[PDB]
Amino acid sequence: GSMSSSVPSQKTYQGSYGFRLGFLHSGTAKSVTSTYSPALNKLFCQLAKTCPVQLWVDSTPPPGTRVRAMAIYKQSQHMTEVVRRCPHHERSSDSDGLAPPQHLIRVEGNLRVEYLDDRNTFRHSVVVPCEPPEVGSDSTTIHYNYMCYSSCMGGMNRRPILTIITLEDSSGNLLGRDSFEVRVSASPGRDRRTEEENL
Ligand SMILES: *C[C@@H](C)C(=O)n1cc(C=O)c2c(-c3ccc(N4CCN(C)CC4)cc3)cccc21
Ligand SMILES: [Mg+2]
Ligand SMILES: [Mg+2]
Ligand SMILES: [Zn+2]
Repeated sequence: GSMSSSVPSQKTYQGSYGFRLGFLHSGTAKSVTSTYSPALNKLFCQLAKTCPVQLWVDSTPPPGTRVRAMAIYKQSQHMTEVVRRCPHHERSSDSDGLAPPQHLIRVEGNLRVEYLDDRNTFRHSVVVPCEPPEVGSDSTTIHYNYMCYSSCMGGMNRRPILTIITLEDSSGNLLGRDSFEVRVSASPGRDRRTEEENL
């Protein structure tokens, strides 16, 4: 589809503030809508359901810090192809009004969400202000939504993707980076259990 002339770095970088991702320990029951496999570093989730991702730091980042999410294809031969929604779902107009219909990754429950189509790389990303934990809480959670199945033909087309989360300062400079593989399917609990059986 759309071809980029670069590939974003995937290098894990904790940085000065000790940035890393956390996930709920949800298990693999049929009722789960998302579940994270530490052994695979892979999130399994359902189409358009909340995926809570925790942002952990050892120190408070400076004011105006933001958190960006971006998807890339995992396999080398696909990495320069921009990850985007399939034609069916793009023309489906199931947007909450804020998200571009071509974007795979949305953030829910945040009215300060900002979406970027990069003018040079053509990649899509979604960025929100990074907030410290709420009173009583230990971490900051962001609720992501994946708006296509991994099997959507004409979009991901059964190709595995990586989601890259970056902490950036107000000017856009990199403060930290982490990532995880994603599979979007109708049965994440079963898919995780099955893929873990095959290690
Ligand atoms: C923008 C976002 C990354 C942020 O500002 N942020 C995230 C977190 C935590 O996830 C933040 C804290 C924070 C960090 C750690 C703790 N705990 C207390 C006890 N636990 C077990 C270990 C450390 C609490 C709060 C603070 C400020 C920002 C922040
Ligand atoms: Mg990790
Ligand atoms: Mg090729
Ligand atoms: Zn789709």
